[PDB]
Amino acid sequence: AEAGAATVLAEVALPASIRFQQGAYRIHPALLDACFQSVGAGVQAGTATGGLLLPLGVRSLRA
Amino acid sequence: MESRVTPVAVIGMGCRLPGGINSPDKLWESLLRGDDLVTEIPPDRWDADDYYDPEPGVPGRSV
Repeated sequence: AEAGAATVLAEVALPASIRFQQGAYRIHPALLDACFQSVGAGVQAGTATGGLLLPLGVRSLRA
Repeated sequence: MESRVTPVAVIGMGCRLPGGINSPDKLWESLLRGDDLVTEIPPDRWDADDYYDPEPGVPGRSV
């Protein structure tokens, strides 16, 4: 939304080489990780300017 | 002679075609009415949504 936007969205899809795998998961792990990668955009590109972040889990998950 | 091959006459035909067409007269009526016989893939055949993909050239999926 802006340079201080607290919400972002992305267009996400499996690659063609893997798209066929969608029939064996509730959520394809690659797609979910890509959704996680969307967080890398953050409020700013400088969010966590140094080092790498890794997820530690979520409070709740609703499929 | 004027035709090197002996001329051949069609004395009858039969046909079973989509859209309930099982007689040549039915085909003629459908053609005059400008009707279409293409439909979505019936589910009992297979899951069309399972294999459908609008992206060209995606392996394992149809367009």
